[PDB]
Amino acid sequence: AVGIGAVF
Amino acid sequence: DIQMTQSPSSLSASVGDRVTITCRASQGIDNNLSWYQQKPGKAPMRLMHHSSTLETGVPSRFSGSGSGADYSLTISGLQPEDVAIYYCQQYENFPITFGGGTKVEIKRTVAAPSVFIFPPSEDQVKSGTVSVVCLLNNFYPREASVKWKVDGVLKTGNSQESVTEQDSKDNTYSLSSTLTLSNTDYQSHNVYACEVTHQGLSSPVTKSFNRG
Repeated sequence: AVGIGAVF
Repeated sequence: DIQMTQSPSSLSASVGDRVTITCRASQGIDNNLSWYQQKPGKAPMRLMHHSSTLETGVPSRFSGSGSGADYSLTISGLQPEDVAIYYCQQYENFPITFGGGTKVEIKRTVAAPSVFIFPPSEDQVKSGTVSVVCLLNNFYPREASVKWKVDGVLKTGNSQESVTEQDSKDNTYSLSSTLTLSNTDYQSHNVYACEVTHQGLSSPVTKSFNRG
């Protein structure tokens, strides 16, 4: 996922 | 990119109804979906993310479901303040993409418009162009008929109408009809009237004024 769903 | 298709494009339902909006993605988005609400005049605000996880302070009447490429937003008990455009959004991939939106309007009881007529000020008269304004205030449903009358003859070529968005508290509409004429044409006629027919009116209502 990207945006608010990005994972670091 | 990922295409988002929302259905229906518009809907109207009474307060307390259960309404459902669907969003289909062109490919599976693995529940990476948000629902946003945009009230009239305002920026969108998010109702939920991950297709079903409500944001803090979002009323429990809002719920989300679905999987893969098919998702739905349900309003369980529509409220008067729910007048808005609702959008889905995918964040599975860049670019972020939104659905085309679903406009939600409230059905309510018939309310007759209050009718007013506004003669042009004489600043307007000095200007070269004159505008006569007829206002239909706080009515439901949206559909109404406005006729312009100039010394008893109908003048509908040079009028234009504008309608507000549905009010978020009383769920009514307001409407302006503006008749535009030259000063010489305006001062060559004597009495101006607007005649309004609407479901809430037992008989047509006409409002009038005498020039000079």
